[PDB]
Amino acid sequence: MKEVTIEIKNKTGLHARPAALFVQTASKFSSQIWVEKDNKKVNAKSIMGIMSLGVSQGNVVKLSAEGDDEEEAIKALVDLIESKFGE
Repeated sequence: MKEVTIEIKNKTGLHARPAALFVQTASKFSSQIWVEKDNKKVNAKSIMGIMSLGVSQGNVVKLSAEGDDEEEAIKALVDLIESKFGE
């Protein structure tokens, strides 16, 4: 298992384009991947789950992954978030 805590910086939080790209990026990896905010946890490859989570700008989330590529799956998401989704 690999886990990281990270702040969401972009205006939209995990909604619309960023959310789609987030799931897109997570879906590149074989690991099971999760996104947690305040005790609620969802599959990072699930757009309905991401939506349910209601992650807005400034929110700190925990990303976790378990699988053969868990470390680089998390890194890919960390990098996507820190770059504000390619901005």
